Amino acid sequence: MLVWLAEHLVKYYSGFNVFSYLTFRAIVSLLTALFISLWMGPRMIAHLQKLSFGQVVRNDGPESHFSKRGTPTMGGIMILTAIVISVLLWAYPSNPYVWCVLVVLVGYGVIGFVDDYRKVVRKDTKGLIARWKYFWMSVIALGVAFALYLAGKDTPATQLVVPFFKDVMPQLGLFYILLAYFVIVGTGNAVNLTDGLDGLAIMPTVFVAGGFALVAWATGNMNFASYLHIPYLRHAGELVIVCTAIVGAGLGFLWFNTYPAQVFMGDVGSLALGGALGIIAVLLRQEFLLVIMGGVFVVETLSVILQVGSFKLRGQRIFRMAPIHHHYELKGWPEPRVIVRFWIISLMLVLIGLATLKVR
Amino acid sequence: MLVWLAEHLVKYYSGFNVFSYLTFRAIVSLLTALFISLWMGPRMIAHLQKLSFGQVVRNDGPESHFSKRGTPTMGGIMILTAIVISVLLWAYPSNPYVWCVLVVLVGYGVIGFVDDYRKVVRKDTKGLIARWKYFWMSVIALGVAFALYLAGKDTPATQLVVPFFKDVMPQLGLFYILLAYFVIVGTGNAVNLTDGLDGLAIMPTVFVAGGFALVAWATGNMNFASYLHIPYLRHAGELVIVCTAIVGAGLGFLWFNTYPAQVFMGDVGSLALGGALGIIAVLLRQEFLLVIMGGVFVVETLSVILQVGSFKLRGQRIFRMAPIHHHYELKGWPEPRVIVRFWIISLMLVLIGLATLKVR
Amino acid sequence: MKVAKDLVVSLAYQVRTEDGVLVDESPVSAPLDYLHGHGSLISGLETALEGHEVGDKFDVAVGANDAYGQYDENLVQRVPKDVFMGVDELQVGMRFLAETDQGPVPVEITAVEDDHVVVDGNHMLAGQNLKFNVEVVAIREATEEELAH
Amino acid sequence: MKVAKDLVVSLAYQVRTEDGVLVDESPVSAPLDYLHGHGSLISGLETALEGHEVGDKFDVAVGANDAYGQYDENLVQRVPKDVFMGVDELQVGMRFLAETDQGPVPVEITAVEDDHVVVDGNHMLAGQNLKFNVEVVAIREATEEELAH
Amino acid sequence: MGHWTLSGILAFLLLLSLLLPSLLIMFIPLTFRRPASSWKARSLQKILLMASSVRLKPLSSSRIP
Amino acid sequence: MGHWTLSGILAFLLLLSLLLPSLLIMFIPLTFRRPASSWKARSLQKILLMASSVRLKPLSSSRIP
Repeated sequence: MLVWLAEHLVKYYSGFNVFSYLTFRAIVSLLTALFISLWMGPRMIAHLQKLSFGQVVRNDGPESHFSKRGTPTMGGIMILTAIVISVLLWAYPSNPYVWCVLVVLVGYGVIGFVDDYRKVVRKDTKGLIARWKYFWMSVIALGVAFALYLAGKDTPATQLVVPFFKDVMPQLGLFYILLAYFVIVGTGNAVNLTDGLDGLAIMPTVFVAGGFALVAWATGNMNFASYLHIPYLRHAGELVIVCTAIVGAGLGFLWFNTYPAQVFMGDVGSLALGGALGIIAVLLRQEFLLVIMGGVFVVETLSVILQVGSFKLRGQRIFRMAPIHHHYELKGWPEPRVIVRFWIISLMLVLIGLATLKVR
Repeated sequence: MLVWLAEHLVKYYSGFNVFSYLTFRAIVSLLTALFISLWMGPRMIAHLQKLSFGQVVRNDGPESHFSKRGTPTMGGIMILTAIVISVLLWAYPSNPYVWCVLVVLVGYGVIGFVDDYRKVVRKDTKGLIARWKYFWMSVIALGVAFALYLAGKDTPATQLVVPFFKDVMPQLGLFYILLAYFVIVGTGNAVNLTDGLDGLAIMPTVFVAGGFALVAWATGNMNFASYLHIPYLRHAGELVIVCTAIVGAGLGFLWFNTYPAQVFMGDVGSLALGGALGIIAVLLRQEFLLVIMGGVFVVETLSVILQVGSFKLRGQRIFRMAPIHHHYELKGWPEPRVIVRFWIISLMLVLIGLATLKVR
Repeated sequence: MKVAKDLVVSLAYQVRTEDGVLVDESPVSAPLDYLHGHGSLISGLETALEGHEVGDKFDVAVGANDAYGQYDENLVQRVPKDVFMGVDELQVGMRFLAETDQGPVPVEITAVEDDHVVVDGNHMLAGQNLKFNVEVVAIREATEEELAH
Repeated sequence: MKVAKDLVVSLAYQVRTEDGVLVDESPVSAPLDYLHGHGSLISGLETALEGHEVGDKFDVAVGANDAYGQYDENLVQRVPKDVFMGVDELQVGMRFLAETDQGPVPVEITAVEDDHVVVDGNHMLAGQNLKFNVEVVAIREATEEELAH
Repeated sequence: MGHWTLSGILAFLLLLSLLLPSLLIMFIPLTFRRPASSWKARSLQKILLMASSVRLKPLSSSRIP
Repeated sequence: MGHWTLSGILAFLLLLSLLLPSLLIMFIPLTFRRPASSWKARSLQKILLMASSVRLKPLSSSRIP
């Protein structure tokens, strides 16, 4: 909304024309997301400690290092607020994709907040029953996918982009809804899965958001889209602001959510970011790039399901713990080591995904 | 080696013609540097254990967890060898700039190697005498600067790029040699100074290497250089390969140098990377981008200088420790917290420097 | 009268593994009490006791999956001497308590070294199928303090 | 044989402040025996002892930079009282030891509070220039006990 | 009905198979996904590692100058 | 000498001033730069901070069914 005010004031002062450039809007959105996240961090942590534990106990080691008791499990509200404010400020409110991603973010954040509030405030070990959580996630994903399909019927907005073959560009019908459901729900769950360690979830998310920002910039321009043989989507331009806001919020949260994390992020934050990445991939028609760049998340899910299948079929488990990062931790690897090694893997995956984008 | 070999082998198989493309060369440089670093890591670290301590040791249990004990120094030799191998394999050897970077990198690596050998093998705690160390640093830096000045003058090769003014590009004469000396030696010392924390130095170096890779790609193309209003340098194009190799080597070392580091960088690695960054910021005329993007190193050096100045002027000390990162560590911040927060700051500074390059 | 939730089962029992090793017995002359519907009783045994009458005699086979789960090596962890307190010598077989986030977990020494120790947290009843000869001596409602515990 | 590196020297030292206040001393009947030439003695004393002979005597004043260095405020830190388990009570002047990466270092209690104590790692000889009267009792070759200490 | 080719069908099937493990997490309950025994082992490891830190020791007054 | 511009001299001086602290460190001896007492203080602070009061207590009970 702030961009419209700058455009209105352009008539009175030519200096406000800077506020309309894409690069300026993106950089300022990143900066404001980071600053708002940092500003809300210390106040949110203290307030959440009172809600979570009543007493605002000093966060210090070694308890905050190994057991991590006294650190508010509930979190990511700062991430959600920062992203929403940055997008609503430095992104055009009339762009359908901005609201298309914001609605998914807010819905997933609300479901995660219900779950975390039930688990922590009410001390219910069950928390929010998984049935209702997944039902709401599925209905939201199906609604957004149906809206996009209605807005993309007989349009390149329903095509699938093969990462290595430009000639393979099939046009999906109602199966577009199935693909959107699959990608959104799977990414949300996978990001939820990788919450077991400090800062292990906010990255890959930062690098993934940066890569999708670059792709959206490529997708948002006819010349670049034709050069890279990527589908041209007019409304995808504003998604760059959303991705930069995601990067800023992720950096601001990693300022606090890193070993020894002061505040975690439960279903809130993690599910919101997963849904945001899924809807961004759906909008950009780059689900394959989500799978490649987001290799860590899919690997986490594959490890969990492989462990479950090993338990079901054979008497010997494959991994020591269902998530691969927990499996490494139980093997003796310290938490920061696994966290930043997964960060390295994520950065390599993002670079490889951009390379493949360039191959076609 | 490989680039010329593939260029000759094209006449037998046309598939090798892809190897000449810059993107493929950069990507394979990244991958090969990372793979070499990872492959040499575990075996190289074991060799240093025996050399530095006389016995191969491991935690072997809860004892010495998050402990720096039993971790060799002088780990930068792996960085040096990986970078050299990647550059020689995938960088056009005919490019003079690549050879200048290699020469300065190897010289600083040798200086650090002799210093660390004095410190460890001969138990000379003071290490190499500062006089001779800085004498060799100055000799190599001045030789490289003088060679560059003779090879280029009265042309954009010696012009200064003001970070925000395009018209103000003074043509430096012999002052170019002085500026190159200052920047190269300052970067080397600052990156050497950053070794206070194990994982602090390498990641900002990786981010700066990526930024300089982007700048070199912009600098190596006529159209991009004209669009960004930056000097055109024919040989600057190949610097993408060396920057990508630096990124790969840094990530590979951080795989093992992560807190708790299995091996310290030592003077080797750190000093060589500082020299490489300085020579890259000299060959590319964007020294201000080195100052801004490498703001962490500049801030650390300024903090040390301010600490000594305050300790001289008065009996008080501005900081708990002369380096700022140690100051925060003594304040109560755990080492990984400072590590990751400084990484966040470095990434933000790199993005800001790219923004300044854009807005000119 | 029959077993129901929140009622206390006074139990006389004999515990044998599939190998025939008698773990322990509670005779009718000295029964023992437990809640119903709270999982303190072995899960398989808790389901077996469901709805049985006072004085009923029955034999039930409880598998490893139905009692404490299967044995897992992840719960066997090395630990130095300094952790233990209040014991002169950490002789093998000694048992200690660790207050974990998931509640108390018994810790027993399986191997010992002069300055290092190896402990196992797995229950001795875990990882082996069990059979119980069981008689419900009496039934009563649980007290508020018992429900608190 | 003159005093040199790797030679054990029997020293009857006496330490005083610039004001003449006694800090520590040893008589000729019980001199300090340790290996010379490894920065073990205060560097000023080690440097001064070089070249002297059995039965030689001298006096020297040594600055802070050449003996235990200057005082450092970072070596004094707040610690909760709960850290010091195994002892009934704490009082100022009590001293403890810390096995520590890059060399163990001791600490002395400087303050006591309701739930916290303040301990300082600075040696009492640090931060002060000191005067050292010395008498050389005997000189001998290396011995392993001095290396063990 | 959509427009498909055998190669395109195979690619779509491969993509759906690769994304399937992420989606199948829905039907696995928390108890089976996160075994209680393994979680207890994790907690015990964390608490013992916290306990395994290098503790302090009392010291006497003897000193060497 | 070089063909300087009156305005660019200020920018060049600013660049030299910003680069000076890195170069000026070359004349600072390691004794003042990093006192050994500072290393010991760092290590003692790290050791003291991570001290844990958790202890494994003995027990004896007959609660097993």
